[PDB]
Amino acid sequence: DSILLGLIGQGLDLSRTPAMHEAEGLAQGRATVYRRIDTLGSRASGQDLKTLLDAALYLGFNGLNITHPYKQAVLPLLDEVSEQATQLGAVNTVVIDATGHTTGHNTDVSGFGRGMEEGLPNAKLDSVVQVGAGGVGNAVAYALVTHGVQKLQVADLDTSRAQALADVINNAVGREAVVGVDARGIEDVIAAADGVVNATPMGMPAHPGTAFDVSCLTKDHWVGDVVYMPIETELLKAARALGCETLDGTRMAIHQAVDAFRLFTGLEPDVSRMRETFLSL
Amino acid sequence: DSILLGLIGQGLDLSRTPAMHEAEGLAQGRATVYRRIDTLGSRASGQDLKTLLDAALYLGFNGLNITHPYKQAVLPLLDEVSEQATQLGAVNTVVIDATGHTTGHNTDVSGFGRGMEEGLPNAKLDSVVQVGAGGVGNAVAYALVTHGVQKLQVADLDTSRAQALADVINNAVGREAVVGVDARGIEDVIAAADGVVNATPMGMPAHPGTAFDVSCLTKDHWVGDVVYMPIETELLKAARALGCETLDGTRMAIHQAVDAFRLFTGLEPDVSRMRETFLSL
Repeated sequence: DSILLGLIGQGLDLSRTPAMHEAEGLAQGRATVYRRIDTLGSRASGQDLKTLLDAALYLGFNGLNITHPYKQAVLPLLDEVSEQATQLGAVNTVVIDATGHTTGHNTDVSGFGRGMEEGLPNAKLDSVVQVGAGGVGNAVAYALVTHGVQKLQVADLDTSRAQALADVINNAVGREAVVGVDARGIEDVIAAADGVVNATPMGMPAHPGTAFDVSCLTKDHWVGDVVYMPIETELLKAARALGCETLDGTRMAIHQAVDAFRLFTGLEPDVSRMRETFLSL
Repeated sequence: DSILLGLIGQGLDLSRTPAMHEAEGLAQGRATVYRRIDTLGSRASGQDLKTLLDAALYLGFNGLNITHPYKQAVLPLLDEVSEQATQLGAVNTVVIDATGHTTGHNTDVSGFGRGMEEGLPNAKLDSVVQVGAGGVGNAVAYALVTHGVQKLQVADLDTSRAQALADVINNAVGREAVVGVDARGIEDVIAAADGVVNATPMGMPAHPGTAFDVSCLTKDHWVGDVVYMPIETELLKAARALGCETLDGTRMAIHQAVDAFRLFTGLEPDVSRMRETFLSL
């Protein structure tokens, strides 16, 4: 039976997610279409999230991903939501069952967590700094503290954003795992930490540079980056030069799709194939 | 680029159209999903036609087919309608362009016409009787009189339905091509005609039998049938026994999809492949 999926969000032209799902469905013998549903684009602009979700239900979609700015807004519209997505307050994956009812999940969390396992298997996790509370920073922080990080300091230009994220995560896990810290002087905090993750767009071609002064890194740090365009960000280059273990941004981006594909289809995805597709774009 | 299509109508479980489009898209190197959008089914029940059409636009469909009960209702909702579909007052094919605008066509007409060319190439067309004005009977009648039939007599249980169809067709072609005739005593009219087409559901397993007494046929008649479940209807069996040339119902059903696929995709469909898919279900 053919598989029909889509992604509801804004500014979706460069998403690698549609190609990953289309190729893997086909590799498993199932014709698969995965449509961008971009509310800045030529088809869905100006439509409400509920309209688009309902449309997917009526027209036989088997699942959706959800991205900015709808990952929090979508929760109340869904029939069921996983406890993890419920506690984070964000859903990136919606499974649509035969009768058009919906279950929300968050594979950004599971995907980053898998990335940590795959790419940082020996990393010291006692104390970690995350720079950036926006984008997928919420899922990243949640994954960090549920995959071994004892103390996470989250810095954002907007201190209130970092504190809000800290409160959400701490409530979800039931301990004071996360503390908001000032972005100014974050270098000193990183220097004392075991690892640091960039969750800002810094490093992308339209946001060149690094979110902090990389001279504060030492060889003993590990460094992670959410940015995967480019794969080798200035931050990760600087970390690698020192001999730091690194976690690049492709791992989360691939694994969120691996986990979503499994949820959408009940098939076991081939990670290496989905990684190949991801890198080919 | 992957292709996304659907069919809006009621009672669509046994449609062979989705499989034909999915297989041909894939045969041409394009992952293709074709969804039933059945307003008696588990996803789209109770939704208005406009809601479903708009949904297709927003979620990136490249085209739709339309069937009962929406082929006339859909016209005013479309941005452009072919002159042929306009004159018949019925659309079965909607091409959705990049900006989400719509062009209506009728490939039931073109499909039956192609069936006549392919299956009745030597047939005498001066005088033809069509039994049934419902279902695709409107498209069939239009095709008949635009592909060489000089006089078409359309009989229906509901005489007003046959007369309404006659008026539509005559207006479309600009001559008195069609006349409504009584269903009672239709045997005498058929006996005097060159050919007869069944456009009722008679012959299907839930409507067994024939729409008229086949003893009125002679070897010189040709006989056509809209029914393709079964392919060899009691009517067509009786015609074949006499040595009549016959036109079975698979030709229209396949060619409407051939022509729609070309319209949806700009690709030249392989008729033999689509016929193979059709017969395999």
